[PDB]
Amino acid sequence: EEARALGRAVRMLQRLEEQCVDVSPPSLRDLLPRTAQLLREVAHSRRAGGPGGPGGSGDFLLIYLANLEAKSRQVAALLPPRELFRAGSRLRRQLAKLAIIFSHMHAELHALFPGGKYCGHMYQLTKAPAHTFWRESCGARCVLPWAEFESLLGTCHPVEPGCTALALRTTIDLTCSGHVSIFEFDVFTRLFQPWPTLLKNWQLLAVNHPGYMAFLTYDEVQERLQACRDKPGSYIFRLSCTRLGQWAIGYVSSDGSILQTIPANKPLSQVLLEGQKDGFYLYPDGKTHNP
Amino acid sequence: QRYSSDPT
Ligand SMILES: [Ca+2]
Repeated sequence: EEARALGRAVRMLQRLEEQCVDVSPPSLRDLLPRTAQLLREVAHSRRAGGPGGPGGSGDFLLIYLANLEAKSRQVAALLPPRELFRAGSRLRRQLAKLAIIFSHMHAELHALFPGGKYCGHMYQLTKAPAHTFWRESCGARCVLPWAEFESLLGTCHPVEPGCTALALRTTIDLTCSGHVSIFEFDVFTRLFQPWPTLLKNWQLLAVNHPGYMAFLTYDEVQERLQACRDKPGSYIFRLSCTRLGQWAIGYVSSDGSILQTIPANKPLSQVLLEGQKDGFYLYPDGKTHNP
Repeated sequence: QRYSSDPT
């Protein structure tokens, strides 16, 4: 049932781990066995729950496992039986993007079933109003399909249907599963604080801001900023993979070095203004027009 | 070294 699902997903990540035996986060060779190990722990703890019904622990696992399988098939399809170094290598980018997604699915699973043991009914968000929004709208649930989440979020922060809502969905759905967990919502509301202007912060900082990069790794940021070494004060920003919920700002320093920093942890709008004023964050993605 | 000090 659930146990059969969990056995299948374990063996599937072991296959991928063996197919990856040919580093620096996010690393598939690290994430796959850690995710497998956590799933072994989930399997044993459920053979013993939180409140059942829609969006409880069982629902989360069903959705999570069906997504993990889809993503594992994508990875499997890029790997030979037992070139990454060509410029513009499609294989390198697809693997990098998939490693990002496994990094997020590993973090989400660890947040909600640490040691195998479900805590989605007790989970507390980092920002208080976001916490209160979730629990007053979704109760003890830990996950929602996008459409229901969109509808619920709209009681407070409505998003224009169509292109904008899909852009929002892409930003929030870190695991690319079509569902929003309490964890994902935690991550989003930390990144785009403060709460009273949530979606306007998002519009300004992500949709309309040339410095915003989605689904880039640390090494992809170092590589992109190569183009800007002669432009001190060029910068971009993206979600940290190792510190989920925090921004990683990549910038070109005074000496043409490419540095990356985590500004723990005020609204990004304030970090940006303060860098602008001081002369560190002047040219988003190397371009003239700082928003 | 990976992530460096916030240059504020
Ligand atoms: Ca998701």
